[PDB]
Amino acid sequence: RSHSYPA
Amino acid sequence: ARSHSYPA
Amino acid sequence: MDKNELVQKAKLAEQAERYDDMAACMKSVTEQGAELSNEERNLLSVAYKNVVGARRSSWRVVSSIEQKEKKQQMAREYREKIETELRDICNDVLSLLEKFLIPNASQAESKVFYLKMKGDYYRYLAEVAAGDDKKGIVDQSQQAYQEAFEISKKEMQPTHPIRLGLALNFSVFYYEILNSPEKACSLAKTAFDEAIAELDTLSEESYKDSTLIMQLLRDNLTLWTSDT
Amino acid sequence: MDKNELVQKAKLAEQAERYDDMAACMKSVTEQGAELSNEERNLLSVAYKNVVGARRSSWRVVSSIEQKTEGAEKKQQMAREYREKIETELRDICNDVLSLLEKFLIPNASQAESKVFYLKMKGDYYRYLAEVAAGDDKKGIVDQSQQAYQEAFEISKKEMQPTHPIRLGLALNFSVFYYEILNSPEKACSLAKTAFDEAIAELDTLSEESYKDSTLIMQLLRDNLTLWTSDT
Repeated sequence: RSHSYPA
Repeated sequence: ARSHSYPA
Repeated sequence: MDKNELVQKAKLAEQAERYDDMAACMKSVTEQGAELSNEERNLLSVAYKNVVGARRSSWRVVSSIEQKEKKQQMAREYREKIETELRDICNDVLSLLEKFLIPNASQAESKVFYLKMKGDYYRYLAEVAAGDDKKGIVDQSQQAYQEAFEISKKEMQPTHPIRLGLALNFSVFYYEILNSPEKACSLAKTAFDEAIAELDTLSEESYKDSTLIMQLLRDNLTLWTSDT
Repeated sequence: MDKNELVQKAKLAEQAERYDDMAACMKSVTEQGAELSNEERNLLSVAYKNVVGARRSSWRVVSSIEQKTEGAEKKQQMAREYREKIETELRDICNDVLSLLEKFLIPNASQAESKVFYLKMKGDYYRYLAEVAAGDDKKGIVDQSQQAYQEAFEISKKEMQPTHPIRLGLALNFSVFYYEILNSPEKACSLAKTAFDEAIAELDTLSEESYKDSTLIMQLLRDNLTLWTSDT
């Protein structure tokens, strides 16, 4: 799974 | 620490 | 939905970590009034534990914030709101136990399981009971655990997971609610030692649960026999 | 009630991990109509990310089960219906925040930082709607996500330094948008790679306040590239 921000 | 119990 | 369908939905809810839904399904299974299977007992138990457990964890945090002049009332008000939610969940489970589960529990294993749960939910009430710490509701907790304990020693082997889980939580009750470290250690030690003398009598289906509770007894023993 | 009270209670809610209480508190604060302070916008953001995050996570678990119960009729239909119930909650949560953004947050922003923050947020919550949007994958909410992200992207590039955590964070999320929603890995990698390479060229500009945030996001960008370039 792709990381995004905030998590 | 917390005492353990079951189910947790 | 119908009963088998409510149980399937409860398992789905568990996997989705939607513990309110899980408890609502097991509650409706219970209110139908038929005795629960082993699987349906475990599901009811895991669902309410997670639901009540979130209030218990929150109450500790807010309780503590609050005890550590101007703001403070706020923390107190929030703690009371969380407390009411806690008490409502415990009364919900206690009522299910008293109206459907205990009265028609026809097997010893079920009666012990339900009396232990009654023990647990009175204990959760006692942790918050008026005085900020412990009222004469502790007696309801003790009574339920004591009857469960005597039935379990009479009808179950020492390695049965339900007899073990009950000794573990009864031990915790002696330590935390009755404030008796020696009675808690004595209860836990005797449970562990009797089980370890008969590992031989463990079945393939319960060996993992039995052995996991045995370590929990051992961790409490180390913890309550610790040094500052 | 008063705003210093509502905020106090949001922080208490946050400590108790009661994210719906925290959300309701910050929704009330934003409906008072005044620009949020930084602290307030950060609390609002944490609260909703947690509320919607619980649903996104449940939805993924139940969708996976639905897939894996192909050929197991009773199971797959129950999984289907449960997924649809969860979707409705998720869509309600997103519509809630998107209405907050349209009515208050975007119209009062007033500083480029805050404007970039809130357009990113509008892209994010439309990206969450896109994840479950009727067509079983994507739909015309895709354009709302993309256009909020693009306007954020142009402003951040003009008004902020490349190591700024809000600019880096938007690049990160916009690239996730290209990769997952638009199924366009090359464009996703190019955007992530440019943001990473431009921040790393200006390590100098890292500030004592933003050091930690910037550095974490720079690593997230690099991990997405590693993930999306998986081949060797």
